[PDB]
Amino acid sequence: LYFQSMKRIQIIDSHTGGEPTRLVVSGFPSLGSGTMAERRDVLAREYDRYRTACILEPRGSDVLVGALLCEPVSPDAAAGVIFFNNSGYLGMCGHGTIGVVRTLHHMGRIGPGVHRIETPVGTVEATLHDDLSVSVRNVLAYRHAKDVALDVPGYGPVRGDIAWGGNWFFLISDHGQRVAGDNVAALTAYASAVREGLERAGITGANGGEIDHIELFADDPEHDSRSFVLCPGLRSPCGTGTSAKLACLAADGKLAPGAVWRQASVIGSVFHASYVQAEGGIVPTIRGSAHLSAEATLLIEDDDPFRWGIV
Amino acid sequence: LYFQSMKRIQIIDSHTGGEPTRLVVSGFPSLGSGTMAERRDVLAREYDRYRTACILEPRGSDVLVGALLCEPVSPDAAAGVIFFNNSGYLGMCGHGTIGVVRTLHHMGRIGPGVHRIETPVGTVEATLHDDLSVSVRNVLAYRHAKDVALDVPGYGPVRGDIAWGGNWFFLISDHGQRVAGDNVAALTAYASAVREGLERAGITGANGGEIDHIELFADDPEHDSRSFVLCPGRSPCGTGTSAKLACLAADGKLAPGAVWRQASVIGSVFHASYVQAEGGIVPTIRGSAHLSAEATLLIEDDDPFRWGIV
Ligand SMILES: O=C([O-])c1ccc[nH]1
Ligand SMILES: O=C([O-])c1ccc[nH]1
Repeated sequence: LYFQSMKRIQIIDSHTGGEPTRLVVSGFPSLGSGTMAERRDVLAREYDRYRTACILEPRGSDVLVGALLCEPVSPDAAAGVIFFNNSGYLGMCGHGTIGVVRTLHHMGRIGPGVHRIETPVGTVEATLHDDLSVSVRNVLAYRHAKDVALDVPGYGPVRGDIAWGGNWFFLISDHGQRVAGDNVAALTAYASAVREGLERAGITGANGGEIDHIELFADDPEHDSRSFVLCPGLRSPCGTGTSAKLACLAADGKLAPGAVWRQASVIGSVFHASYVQAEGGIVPTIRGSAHLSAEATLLIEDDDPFRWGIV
Repeated sequence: LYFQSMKRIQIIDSHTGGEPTRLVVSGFPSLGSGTMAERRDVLAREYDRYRTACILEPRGSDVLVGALLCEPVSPDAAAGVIFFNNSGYLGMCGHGTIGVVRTLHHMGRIGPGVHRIETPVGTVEATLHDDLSVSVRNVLAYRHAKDVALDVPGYGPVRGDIAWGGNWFFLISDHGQRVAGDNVAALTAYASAVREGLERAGITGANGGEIDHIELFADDPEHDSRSFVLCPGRSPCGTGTSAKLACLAADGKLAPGAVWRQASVIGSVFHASYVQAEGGIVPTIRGSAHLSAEATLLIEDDDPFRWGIV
């Protein structure tokens, strides 16, 4: 009676280098048995309130990426997923997939090895390593423009690359900033000023793509690079910028196909990557670690005005 | 072996008018059997990492208030609670107590009625109503200053009251804004400019207290008032009912025991009364908390942010 006064959605939360992913294990309505793309179309049209319940406050946050677990079409896939966020439905998500694969191991569904995950944009290949880190083959990445110059209000001129790695990035090495975990405020201020400069100048990705991620790179004594990424807003989910960086290295002849590249973030998260050439860019494979944060049942009470999230 | 590679903390999340509260049911270390204040001291000194695990990202957020459930000292109390947030440990929390009491009902520990909750700053009285809303007796509230004149940058002059209701509020009726749910951007910009003007002018609460909550009021066809509160930042906020009551009382606009009804721009409704006390009023505020989640927080030995991202 009271029990029946609220819906239940079972979830498992993880984070990959501090970016959160929420895997919905059960509690969404049936979306039929077509491809992930077709199931996503049903979810988006018939049951979008379930996305908002899971992602929006008070149950989630604007930086949260969600993934709905689905039984895949092919029996040789470990799972099917549909990714979503506070704005809508996504295609592929790199750091999210690391979370998903780690979570599937936590649930006891898979052991170390190669696994295929169905998505609305195609089947993703991933390797679960013995240490439970995951190598994920991401979408096609490429550099749109090299050494694009602008004046950063309050700081001065800089050049950077415009690159696509599932998100539009402006990538800068010669920024004069100290890239370290104890300097995030100064870095954030710099990168925000950069994004504003791009706006003012009307600098975009291909087809007017909004460059909403800024990445600052620096030498590092232990890795090939130390980076800081500024995420959309001051809000939407954040990439780590590894794929975009690889596309620039590849285009400049600094890194061959197959060569291993190692990047660390200012908060200490480490990523190892390689790429293979493809038509119109590179296909990068990125290894990273996700950690578990919670198992939960979200509760959606009939009389809660924000039961489907606060909009 | 795998199971033992991580700590588990059982929590229940609720929200009262969109403001979230996290009740920690189990998984913190023992804090002894002293008073709530003595247990708080042990927690703050020995086990503060447990607070950060719960409140900080990735498991929590800056606006989250936490509450650790403890076995009370008095057998006349339903529970004991230690409130905390991202910056540290709190005393009493009105909207948080609404969540706690609703949550105790969800756990099957209490039925509708009057209950006492021990806190580090004293025993709070609350009524759980049949509809599962809760009336909480809050801390002493009072008005510090009446009709303070202020130049709002980019807007022009206003009068406001400075009042304490668990927090320092600047309360304004003559703001010239439309106080409605679909107009939060403009309301936010205006309230921000107000707070900035308070800073510039050196206007504070008693003992130089920082005025970090701005509340804009307006007439409402269904209620005594419609309000918009600008919260600090980011960190949690109250909804300014107690502070408003204190000004109403001081102006002879609302008698002790008379019922006042206030709606927020997002639609949350609070009913309230007060009784006179030494140095101000003791308000009792009724509101509704809804359940958000039941969860087991997981703290892996190898996760670098296992105790929160600091
Ligand atoms: O930086 C990236 O593109 C990435 C892929 C998976 C995790 N990060
Ligand atoms: O002062 C308030 O807004 C309040 C709400 C719930 C308890 N106190």
